[PDB]
Amino acid sequence: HPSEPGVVSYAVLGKGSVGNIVGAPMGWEAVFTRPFQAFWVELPACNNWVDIGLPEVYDDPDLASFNGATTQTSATDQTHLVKQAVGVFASNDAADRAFHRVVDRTVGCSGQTTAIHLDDGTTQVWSFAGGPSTGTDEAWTKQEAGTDRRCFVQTRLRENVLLQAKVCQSGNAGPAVNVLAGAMQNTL
Amino acid sequence: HPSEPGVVSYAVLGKGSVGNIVGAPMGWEAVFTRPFQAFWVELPACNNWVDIGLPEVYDDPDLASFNGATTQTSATDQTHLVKQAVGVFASNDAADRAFHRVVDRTVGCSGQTTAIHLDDGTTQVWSFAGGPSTGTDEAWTKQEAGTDRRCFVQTRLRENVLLQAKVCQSGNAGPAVNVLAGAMQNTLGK
Amino acid sequence: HPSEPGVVSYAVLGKGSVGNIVGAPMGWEAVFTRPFQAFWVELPACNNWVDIGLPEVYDDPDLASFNGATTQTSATDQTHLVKQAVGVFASNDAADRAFHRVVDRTVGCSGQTTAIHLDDGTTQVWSFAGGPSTGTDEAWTKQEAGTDRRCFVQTRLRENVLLQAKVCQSGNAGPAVNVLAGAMQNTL
Amino acid sequence: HPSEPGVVSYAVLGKGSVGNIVGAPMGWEAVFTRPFQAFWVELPACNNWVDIGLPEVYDDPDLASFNGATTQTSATDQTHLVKQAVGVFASNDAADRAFHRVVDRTVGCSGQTTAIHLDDGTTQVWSFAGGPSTGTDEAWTKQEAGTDRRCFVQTRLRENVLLQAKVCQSGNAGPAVNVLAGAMQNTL
Amino acid sequence: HPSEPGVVSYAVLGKGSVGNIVGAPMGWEAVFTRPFQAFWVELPACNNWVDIGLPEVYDDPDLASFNGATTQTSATDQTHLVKQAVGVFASNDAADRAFHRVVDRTVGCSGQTTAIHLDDGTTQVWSFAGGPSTGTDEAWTKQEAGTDRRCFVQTRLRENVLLQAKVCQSGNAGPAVNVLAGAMQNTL
Amino acid sequence: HPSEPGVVSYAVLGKGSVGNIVGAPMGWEAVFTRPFQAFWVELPACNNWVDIGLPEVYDDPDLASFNGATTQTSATDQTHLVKQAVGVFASNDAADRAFHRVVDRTVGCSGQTTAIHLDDGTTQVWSFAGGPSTGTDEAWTKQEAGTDRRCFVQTRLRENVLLQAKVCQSGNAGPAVNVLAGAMQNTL
Amino acid sequence: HPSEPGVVSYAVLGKGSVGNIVGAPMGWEAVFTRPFQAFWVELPACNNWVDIGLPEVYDDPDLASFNGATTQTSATDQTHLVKQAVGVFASNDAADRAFHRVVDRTVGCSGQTTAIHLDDGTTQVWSFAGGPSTGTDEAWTKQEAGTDRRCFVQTRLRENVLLQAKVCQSGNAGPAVNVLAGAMQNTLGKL
Repeated sequence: HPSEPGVVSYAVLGKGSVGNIVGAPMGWEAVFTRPFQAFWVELPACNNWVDIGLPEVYDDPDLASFNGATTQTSATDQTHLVKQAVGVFASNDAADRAFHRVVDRTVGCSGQTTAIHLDDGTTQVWSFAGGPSTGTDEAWTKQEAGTDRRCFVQTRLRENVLLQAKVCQSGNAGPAVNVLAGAMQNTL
Repeated sequence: HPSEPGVVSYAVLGKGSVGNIVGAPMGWEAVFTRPFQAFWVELPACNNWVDIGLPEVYDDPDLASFNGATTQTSATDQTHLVKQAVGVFASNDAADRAFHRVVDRTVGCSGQTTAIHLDDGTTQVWSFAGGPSTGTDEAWTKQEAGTDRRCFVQTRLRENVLLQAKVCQSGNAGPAVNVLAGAMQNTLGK
Repeated sequence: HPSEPGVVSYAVLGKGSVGNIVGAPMGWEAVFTRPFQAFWVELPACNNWVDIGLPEVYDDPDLASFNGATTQTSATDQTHLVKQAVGVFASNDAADRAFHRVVDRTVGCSGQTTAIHLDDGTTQVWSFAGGPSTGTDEAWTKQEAGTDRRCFVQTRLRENVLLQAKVCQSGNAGPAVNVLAGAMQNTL
Repeated sequence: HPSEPGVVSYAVLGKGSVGNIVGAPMGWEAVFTRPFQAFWVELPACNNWVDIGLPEVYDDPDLASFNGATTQTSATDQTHLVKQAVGVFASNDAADRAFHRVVDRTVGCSGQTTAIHLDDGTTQVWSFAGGPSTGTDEAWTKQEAGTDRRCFVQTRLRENVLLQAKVCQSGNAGPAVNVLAGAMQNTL
Repeated sequence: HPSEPGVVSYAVLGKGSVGNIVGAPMGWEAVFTRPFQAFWVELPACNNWVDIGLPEVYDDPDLASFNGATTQTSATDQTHLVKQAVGVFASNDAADRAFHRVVDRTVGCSGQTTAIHLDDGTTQVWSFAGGPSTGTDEAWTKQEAGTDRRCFVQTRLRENVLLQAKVCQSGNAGPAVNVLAGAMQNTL
Repeated sequence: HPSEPGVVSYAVLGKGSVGNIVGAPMGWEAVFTRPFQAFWVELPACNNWVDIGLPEVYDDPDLASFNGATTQTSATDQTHLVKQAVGVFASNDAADRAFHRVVDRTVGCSGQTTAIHLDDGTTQVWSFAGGPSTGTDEAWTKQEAGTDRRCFVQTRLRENVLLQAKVCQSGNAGPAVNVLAGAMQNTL
Repeated sequence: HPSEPGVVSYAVLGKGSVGNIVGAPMGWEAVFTRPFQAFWVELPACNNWVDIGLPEVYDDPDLASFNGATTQTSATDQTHLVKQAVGVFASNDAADRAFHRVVDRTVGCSGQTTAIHLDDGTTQVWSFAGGPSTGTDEAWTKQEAGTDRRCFVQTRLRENVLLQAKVCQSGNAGPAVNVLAGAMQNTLGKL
């Protein structure tokens, strides 16, 4: 149905629940109520794969409500970095267009490596690739160059809602992000 | 069935409930037990579309009870501004007249822009536009000039009750206000 | 059935319940356990329509129990003024006579305006107007001359019980006093 | 079936319950565990109608248990004065004899006025009048001369238990004492 | 069935329960875990009727457990004096012998008056009188010479248990001791 | 089903439950998690009958878990002294051998008197006497010389569990220890 | 049904539960969120039998989540020492390879005795001995040379989860480790 705008406040899981999905302690979280982009990427086709909850994707006249949260192991530690973003739109078409602003504008990014200049002044190099995608689903993976750290991301279009879930950690975040995305979707 | 005068105290939702409807934190609220107008508008036709719970609309010898509340993000923040007003009338006709005091007096306001002078001293310019309206429902949307901020409002005439729900925020407050209006209406069965 | 004397203590609703009936905050109440008249009226026919719980009406050798309470918005605020009085009589006849001390002695008060001299020294002017009255019910409404303030009053004779309910406010207290009178009656 | 001695401690109702029966506040009570007489009457036939819980009535070799309580509006207020007395006897005959010590010894007290000299030194004049009396029930009313104050009393013989209930107040205590006597009898 | 040794701790009722049985306030109690005799009697046949929980009766190689408690109105007040004693024996025969140390040794005590010299130095005269006695029950009543104060006692042999209940008061403790003995027996 | 190692922590009853089995106050206890011997005996055949929870009996490479507790009236009172020991073994045979380390090594001890030198420096003389013993049960009773004090003990082999229960008191601890043993066994 | 990564946080039992399994007081515990090896062994074939939750066994690009905890009688007492390690893998194969990294690399450790040099500086000598092992189970027992102290260990492969449970004490920890391994396995029925 037209998921009521109130779902965004429940669809973003707390640090406690995030911890019991990734299977590790998560002591620090920061809730963001407005879409932000705290970077710029050299290869501009990868922009909408770098991070989730981006103005470019979510900012729209028909955006009813938006809520997200960045979760970490501690304030100082990034062993696990999880991010969630949920936007409710007035119409299904408004959400469908926001979903396609991710899939259409990230053609060519798959299999490329580019630099990402953060607002704090730092620079990082990430290798983007893969991502099994249907009409309503778009996944992808970004690997930090010169480490075994990988971020698995899922973007789900469910009627008038656009879910985005990101899980960063060594090994394989694939199973974790899929559970997190599904856990968020259940609140709708 | 007509609602009893008591429903007004339950029909106005708290800041917690309002927060869960809009989908954002709402820390500040202020309950008003008497209809009030804290502004004057340049184009006077738009008067009864500028705000809700107005004495012009609700003050009547057949007003049995009235209750409302303004809710905000914080005391110093208006990212979300929600307002509610519920009035119970002695008769269905008394309420129907109070409803028509909104629809009749706001003809021509649709599609216009006007400045609004607030009691605190500030001035804001809002572009109005009429929404869907049946015999027992009147919805309109007002947009602040220069910004992406919009207030969606719903006025509902339910037997001997007149509901009013306003939700102000960037993007589309259309779904949010409809949930709030419906949530207020459900308590009339109590 | 005949009501037991004990109902008077339950039949007079507290400020919390009175508030929920009128639909406004009621912070101040004062219980009175004895019929009392703290005024005299110029047109003496209006006496028993000025106020409720009057010695003239209730005081009788067959008065078993009596209770009442005046309720206000605050101690210093009269936006809403509610008053209740309940009296249980030894016989149905004794109560029926007490009821007829309200209807018979208030002939010629309907449609009149008279001054009311309060014990505290103040004087007020109220215009009286008789309402619907059956054999077991007597409703009247009094309006303070030069204001939109009106008091709707209901007097109900239920077997051996005499209920009196008053609700004073701007607008229309007609619905509110009917809910109050009914709520007081349900306790019997 | 014949009540156990333990009932006396439950058959005497507290000030809270007594207040709810008379329909007025009762803030002061005083439990007495032994029958006493704190007076003497001029016309000696009226002795056992003056008060309840009297040694003359209850004192018996077959008295199993006894309990009573005087209840008032407050310590300094006698608007309502309620008294209860319950005695359990070893045999039904012991209780029946104790019942007949009230009915037989108060012949020629009905319709008389007499003075009652209290232990504290005071004197009061009361006018007695017999009420409805079966084989197991004896009711009577005493009225204080020169006031509207009347005391309705009920003595009930139930199996091996003798109940006594007194309610003193202006107006009619008749309904109130019958409720009290009935409420006391239920606990058996 | 033969009771377990543990019943003694539940079979002795607290002052609260004893108060509800006699139907009067009981504020003071003292639990004794060992049989004692704090007196000697002139006519020595009456020894085992003077008191309960006596070493002469209960002290046996086959005594598994024992518990008792003396209860009073207060530390200073003896209006009601109640005493309980419960002994569990290894075999039914041991308990039966203990019961017969009460019935056999108290032949010729019935209808006699004798002095009783207490440990504290005081002396008291009591008139004894045997009550109904089957094979498993032995009831007797003792009266303090001069006063209307009587103690009704019951001794009950229930399998491998020996109960003793005493209730002292003016009037008739007969009903009260039977309820107590019955209440103690139910805990088995 | 062969009892899990965990049972030992629940099979040992606390001072509250021990008090309700012996039917007397038990204020002091001390839990021991390791088999100990805090004495030596002159006639060394009686070693495994002197006390329970002995290293000689329980210590074994197939001992899975062990728990026990000594309970007394108070820290300075031994009117009642209760002791419990529970050992779970890896196999039924390991427990069966540990059971026979009691029955085999105590031949000739029955009907003998011997002195027991305690670790605290005291000496006590006890007379031993064997009781009923099947293939899975071994009961004995030791009597402190020159007193009526006796300790009834029960060793029970239940599958892969070896229970030991001791109750010390004047009179007969026989019924008390059989209840305690059974109470410990039910937790398996 | 491949167990979700989250199970690791519930599959590692607390000191209270562990105390009820071994049947003795367990006052001290320390949770470890990452596989770690705080020792080196002289005979290197015994490496993956010395301890549990070892990087060599668990560390893999398909390791989804890992959690474990060491439990003791007290901070200063080791009468009972219990260790648990649970790792969830992205596939059943990734977990099956991690299981075989224990069974394949500990051939010729059975019946041997070797010294073990701990990071804190201490040394301990342990006599190892292989136990019953199926395709999805690998049990072994190690005994501290010169004491009656023995550690029974179970390694269980359950779909995409690798369980490891160690119970150390005098007498026989065989029953206790089977209860603990079983208790940890029951929590894998949780979504």
